[PDB]
Amino acid sequence: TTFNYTNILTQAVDELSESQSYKGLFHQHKDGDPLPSAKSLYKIVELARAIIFPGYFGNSTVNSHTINYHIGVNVETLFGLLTEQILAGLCFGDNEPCRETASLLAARFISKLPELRRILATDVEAAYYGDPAATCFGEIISCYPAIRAISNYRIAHELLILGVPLIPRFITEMAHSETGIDIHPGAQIGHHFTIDHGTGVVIGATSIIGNNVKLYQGVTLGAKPRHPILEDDVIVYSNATILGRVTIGKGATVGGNIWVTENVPAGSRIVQRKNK
Amino acid sequence: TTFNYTNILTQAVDELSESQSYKGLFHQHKDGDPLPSAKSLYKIVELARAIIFPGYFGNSTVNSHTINYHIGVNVETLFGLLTEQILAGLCFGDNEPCRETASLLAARFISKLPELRRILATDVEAAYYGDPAATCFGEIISCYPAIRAISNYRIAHELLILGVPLIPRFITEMAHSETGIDIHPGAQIGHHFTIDHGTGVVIGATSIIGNNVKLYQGVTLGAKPRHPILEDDVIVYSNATILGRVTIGKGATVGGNIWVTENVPAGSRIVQRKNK
Amino acid sequence: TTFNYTNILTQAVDELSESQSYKGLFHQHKDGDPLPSAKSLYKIVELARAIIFPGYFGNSTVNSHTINYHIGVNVETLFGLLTEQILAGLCFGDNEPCRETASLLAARFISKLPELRRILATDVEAAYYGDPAATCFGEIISCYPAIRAISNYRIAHELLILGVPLIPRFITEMAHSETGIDIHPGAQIGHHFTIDHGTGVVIGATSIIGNNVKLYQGVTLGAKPRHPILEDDVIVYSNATILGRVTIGKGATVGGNIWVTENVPAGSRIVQRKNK
Amino acid sequence: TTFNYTNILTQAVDELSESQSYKGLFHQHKDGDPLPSAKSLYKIVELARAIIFPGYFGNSTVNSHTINYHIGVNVETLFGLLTEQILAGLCFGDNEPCRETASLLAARFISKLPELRRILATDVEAAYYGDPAATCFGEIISCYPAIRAISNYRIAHELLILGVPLIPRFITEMAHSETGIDIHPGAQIGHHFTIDHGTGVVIGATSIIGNNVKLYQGVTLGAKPRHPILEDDVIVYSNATILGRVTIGKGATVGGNIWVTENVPAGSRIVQRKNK
Amino acid sequence: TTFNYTNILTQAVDELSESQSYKGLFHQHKDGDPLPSAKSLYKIVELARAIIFPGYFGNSTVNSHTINYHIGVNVETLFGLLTEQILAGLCFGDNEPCRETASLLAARFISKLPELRRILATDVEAAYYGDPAATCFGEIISCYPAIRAISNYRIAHELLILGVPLIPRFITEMAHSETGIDIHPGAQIGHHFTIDHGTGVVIGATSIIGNNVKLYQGVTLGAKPRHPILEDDVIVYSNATILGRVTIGKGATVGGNIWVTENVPAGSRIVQRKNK
Amino acid sequence: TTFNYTNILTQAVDELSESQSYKGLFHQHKDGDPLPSAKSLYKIVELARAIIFPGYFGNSTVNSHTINYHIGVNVETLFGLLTEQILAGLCFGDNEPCRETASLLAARFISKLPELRRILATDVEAAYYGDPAATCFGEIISCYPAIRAISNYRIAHELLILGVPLIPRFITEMAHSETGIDIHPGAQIGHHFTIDHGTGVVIGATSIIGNNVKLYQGVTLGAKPRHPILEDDVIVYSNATILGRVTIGKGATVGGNIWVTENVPAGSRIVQRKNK
Repeated sequence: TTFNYTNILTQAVDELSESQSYKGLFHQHKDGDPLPSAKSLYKIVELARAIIFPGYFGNSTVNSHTINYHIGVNVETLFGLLTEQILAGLCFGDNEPCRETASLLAARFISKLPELRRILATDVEAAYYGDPAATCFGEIISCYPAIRAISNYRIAHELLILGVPLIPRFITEMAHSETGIDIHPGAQIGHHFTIDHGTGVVIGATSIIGNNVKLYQGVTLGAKPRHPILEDDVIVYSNATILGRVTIGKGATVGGNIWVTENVPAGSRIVQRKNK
Repeated sequence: TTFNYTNILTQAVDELSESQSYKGLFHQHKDGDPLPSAKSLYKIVELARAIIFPGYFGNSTVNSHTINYHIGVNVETLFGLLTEQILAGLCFGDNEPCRETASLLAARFISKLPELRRILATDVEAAYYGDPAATCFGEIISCYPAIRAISNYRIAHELLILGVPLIPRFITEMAHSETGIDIHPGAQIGHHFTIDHGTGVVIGATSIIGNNVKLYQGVTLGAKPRHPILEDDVIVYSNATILGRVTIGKGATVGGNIWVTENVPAGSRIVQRKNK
Repeated sequence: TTFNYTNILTQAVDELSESQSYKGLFHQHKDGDPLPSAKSLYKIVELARAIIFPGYFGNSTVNSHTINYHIGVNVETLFGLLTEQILAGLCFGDNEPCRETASLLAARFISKLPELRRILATDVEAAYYGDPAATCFGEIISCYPAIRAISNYRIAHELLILGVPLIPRFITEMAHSETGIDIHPGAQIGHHFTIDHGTGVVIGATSIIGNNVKLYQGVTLGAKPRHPILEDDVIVYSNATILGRVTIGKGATVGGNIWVTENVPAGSRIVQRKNK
Repeated sequence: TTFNYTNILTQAVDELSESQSYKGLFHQHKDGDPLPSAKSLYKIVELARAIIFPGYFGNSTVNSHTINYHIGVNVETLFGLLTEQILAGLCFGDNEPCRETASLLAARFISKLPELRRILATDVEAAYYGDPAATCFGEIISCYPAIRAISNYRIAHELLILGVPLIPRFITEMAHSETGIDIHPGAQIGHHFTIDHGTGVVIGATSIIGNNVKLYQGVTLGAKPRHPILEDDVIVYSNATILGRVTIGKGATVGGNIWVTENVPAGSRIVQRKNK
Repeated sequence: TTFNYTNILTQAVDELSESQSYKGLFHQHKDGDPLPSAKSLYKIVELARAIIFPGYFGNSTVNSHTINYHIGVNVETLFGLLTEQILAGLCFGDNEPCRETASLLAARFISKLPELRRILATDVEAAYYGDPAATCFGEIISCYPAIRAISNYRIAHELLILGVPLIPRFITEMAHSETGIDIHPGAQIGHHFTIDHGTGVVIGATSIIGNNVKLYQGVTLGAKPRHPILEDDVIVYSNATILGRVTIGKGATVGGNIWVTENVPAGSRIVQRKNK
Repeated sequence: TTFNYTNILTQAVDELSESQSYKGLFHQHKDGDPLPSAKSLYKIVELARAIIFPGYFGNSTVNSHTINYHIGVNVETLFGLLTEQILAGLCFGDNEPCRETASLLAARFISKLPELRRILATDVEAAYYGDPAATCFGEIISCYPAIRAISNYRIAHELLILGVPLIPRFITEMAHSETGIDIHPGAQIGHHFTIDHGTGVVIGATSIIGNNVKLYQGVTLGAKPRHPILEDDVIVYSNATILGRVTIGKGATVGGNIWVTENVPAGSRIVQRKNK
């Protein structure tokens, strides 16, 4: 039958089903190729967490007699899932991505989990030692948003290093959505890195962050190489913006709410002008 | 049986099940009326995305031979879902909202999808052309949070224009939660709009934004008409606050971390005072 | 069979399944003990909402004839779920946490829901009366992110007061993720509290906030007792940072984008220095 | 792109999307009308069970303090679901089925639950008292397939009596699938009815079964009024077939594996001829 | 820690994780190969139904304007799913099954759906015309178990014909479980086939059934070529067993509850000996 | 508001929420006790299958490198689930069932899985060797309904032997529903047992079945010790009923469709009288 909305719907469909111009500058994606799945990617990052921090994300109840069994099953599930997503990435943006290539890259990534665990361990320690409000390594790994963002970042960075396209950005934007912390997979970040609270933090594509660095909520390391360099032991407080070819010397402190466009000598402190 | 917690629970229930005062200034909602469903609304926005960007949210694998089939099925699912939610909105806040009224409004909205696609297309282009870190239209549509917030906004705005109450705000707050970007459905926003990173962005109810405007994370366009006006080609950097009857002239640049309460002449640049 | 990735995977598992050093400073968690479940905790907070605001989160359709039935069922579901999570908290960080202890604490919490409803009611009123963009108590409770964060906070605070470890922080970080609003469960907050927009708001562990206080997006109440004290009727605009032993006098107004490290007299106004 | 299977798929779709003859003797179903949902129907029968046998299907844990709350919530959920399905039935096969008609029928059905509980109670008693293998009323209600089939039947019969088309048969076939027991909704069955084991039992549309009757697996009451009549206290053993205008007198016993086409006097016994 | 059940569990695992003998006569299944998924197979059969009977299983609400869209989407989903399962079948029991082979077979099957629809249409007609209890083609397709079993059978038979191993039996056993009707995929069955009630029906691997044949519940066509042949217009009543090299002549009737091991002349009737 | 169905619903609830008589002969179930969960029980049986037949139900893809990992994880999941259900059984029908008792019984059951695997292995072999239609051990374990019923039975029997009440019957009725095969947990069944097709098979509580016995669909071993005894190498064809104190001698064959109430000498054959 024909209702008053019937022809409105059919006409809408006809218009939506064409667009010779809305073929956009969209290059051609081969039919049959799989597309990145946010769902699969979510599962991938969660398995990575469960493998890196066994028993915390790796099991609902504590059981020392099954830690290894779970690592074994989790690594296999991750391998299958990651192979497919890496294949989707290669296909997105001779070379007609065969699973063979994707499966080896996925295995290469997995071989990096022990190292990722070692690095993330220092990040958790830095988060604990410098946060009186933190009262356990377990509480930090279990619910602190910063560890999740940093974990996603290090996972994405490794994938980028291995040459997996698209997937790395997908993974960091995922953390961006869940934590409000936006770290570009290309950023370079040292050990014992910590982000306090973190909502609004933005770390640009070519940023270089040293060791034992701490950033607070709203801190931006951006531009407009062209991103800032923060040396070791640096602290940047709430909402400060650092942009361009700027180097924050080791041990320096950057007060909050300031637009920083000049180098900051090591061990110095820079704060906003007085208000009245 | 009676445990030590038994009477505590029953007494709690008795107290919670009364409140003659907690009938609040809550007007009376008719029994039988459906209430807005965040779940249905989520599905609605996702279908809208899949219809606006066919094959990106419209299918898990690439298949040019089924794009139209999916648009047809998706439009129908959206129509059914949207009719019910619009009905819930009308019922929330002679006129005893009949589905008949809601179904036509839902169809009217759908007839606007081709235009929404045209506008959003310019937003994606602006996001690509001004972001060296962006490397594909596909990557932008697929995982950039800004496009999701802007999409939700334009969808909500149209619904507001059509006179659908409550639902528009529901939709923007949804993006607010998922991206950290808060745009009031009543704001007016031009073509080629882009938000870089975006967490913390706040765009007030009566804001007017021109064409080719770019906002960074933490930027607020608020007050306390009474919201700012940004002319074409304006850029507002990280965490800047613009409030009141303020006009940012075309081509002007607003540095970050500044409280702007005065008009900004066209083509000029305003930055925070030096620090030391 | 042996593929090229086979031995890579097995070697990865072997390395991941040891770590005598990665036993970390992680104290020993007893085998058999349940661990906190973000999933159960999500259900817990949602039930709390449905009980505090009956019919809004308590039912998909309006029905005055079943409000009490739903409160009864919801209180029971909450009780079961909360008992288990409280038990997990006690076990995390003579005293070998018996469900008996956890069940009474869970019941004690539930007996506080009537009071929580009374307090939250004032928060909703404050959100309505001071937000021209707000047009109904129902719209506020239903989709405003601030009410969700404040609700989670008051729920977590009560749990903290009752002596439930870990779970309170879990609950606030949950709101942190969903709204971008980070309130430490230990903060003390008065009636008629409101947060406008809120993404990026950070309220430190020992902060004390009076009655009728309003905070905007990006506002930080932190440090580095050692957290700020805001007296009644205070307003802090966008992105302002207040840190240390600072007291904001009643009725005072703190402009946005400023680093505040000094006391602010009552009824006064402090704004950022002019820009040029 | 075009693969070897591409044109095969498109041609298949073209052929499947026509059929002027396969419009069959299928009468025309109005666009917009809802169709019966096996999913909703499953939920409906489960709620009916939970309401008829409170606490058995009505709650995962025993709690005398919430039985009534659950009955209240369950009745409401059932009402909503049943209204829609009854509407679908009326629409399937002036009279353009308005929910108004369906909602009252749904309420009428619900008003019959107390009586259904009374009748089913006698069926459970008969199942217990005549089954030495049965050791509790609770075990019978909880997992005996016969009670489920008989429950579905009595539910469907009442719906048939009220004039709800299609839905009754849907409900009995549901039990048919789950238990192997096929009872036509039109059959008439007395109190204290029991089916032992039951797989393969078939009870025809116009069958009339008295009180305290017991049937075993594979028993058929069919034909080809034209279905059998079983008086009180009758027992029919395994796989026996009773067809046509046949009356099994009260207290009679029908042995298994026999084709019965003649009346069976009351109190008599009929068995298969000897084998050798 | 070590509980009293700890070592019992570990010892159980050790014993279960070996078995050099329980490598059974199980041939070696290549690592990496996918195994048949009952879950995917369920989805496959449901999509086949929705495509064969458009709008009945193809949509929750009636909509003539979207029938074709749904057929298009459903055919694609089916194609993807069926390709994988066929690949699993080939792998189960030079020839190292490439998806290429499986995808073409899957497409070949799909090209048979129009014909399957034509045949099944006659089965539905036979079910209606010979069942006074049937009152609509729609009611039959929608909930009659026989149509589901017969549909699964014809689907499985075609797959068998195309040379797909394992999957066909999987599909018929699926119907066997859901309806109590067991038809071997190798059986040959003519048009206008109908099964009344059907629980307990068993149709052997090499059975040949003519046109317009009707079988009742519990009927077995088995053995121990070596299975029965039923010519056109044959009817076999409840629980009758036909085995071996037996031919039931056209138009013949086989009464219920009888062990038939001899040929049955055309147009004749054979019934169980009298009882007393 | 008050609709025409409003008071009908409230009155129904009032009537349903009382019943001093419908407290039935239902003994009192302690508040707080968990009730048997068909859902948990389903998971339990599926895990048991995956552990008994590793890689068949134990993983979606073939992987010899992870068989043991999966057995380890599966045994743990099963242990947790089974402990709770056994506790529910003990509570159903001094002795106030403590999890301590249930956990040891659950572990005791698990220690029996290696033996169950050994016995079931003979059942699979018997199903293969005597079924020309069977073409692989893998096909049998993967989709043959008989193996599922027999597996559930042996699992339930062991639980019965260990003294777990209620749960065993729950488990067999589960198989009864899924396969149409009803085996009482108390039956005693020898090795190399096979059921061909099986729908309608009924094996009574005190039945004793020897080794290498085969039963066909519809076969009943019942009564009304008091159940039949079948010695080794016995075969009972389709729909035959054996009841009472009857012994079927070894190597004997019982034809189908016959009511057997007398002993059957070893090696003999008994068939239905001729028909005409």
